[PDB]
Amino acid sequence: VSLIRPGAVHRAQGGYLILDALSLKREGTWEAFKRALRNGQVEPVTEPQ
Amino acid sequence: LDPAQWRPNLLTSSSSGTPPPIVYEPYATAPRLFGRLDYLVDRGVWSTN
Repeated sequence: VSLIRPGAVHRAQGGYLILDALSLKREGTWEAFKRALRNGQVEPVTEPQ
Repeated sequence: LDPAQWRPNLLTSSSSGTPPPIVYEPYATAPRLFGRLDYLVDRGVWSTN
């Protein structure tokens, strides 16, 4: 738990998160972000190692 | 004798059952549905239990 780096979503809580739709669709994270916002789940990136 | 090799891994703790377990899972990835098999790397050797 001590090694979890925060992200934009974590820093945005209680505030306003401004993203780019072009960035979302281009980087392929749109579906993950949508399921994160709708459900409430967040998954910090884990390496397969 | 490996102690961590023979121990009942607790999966679900029973509740009052009112209501019965209601597990809603937006993801359908196999690691989230059936669970994942975390491994132990002992001296560069992958081994699970």
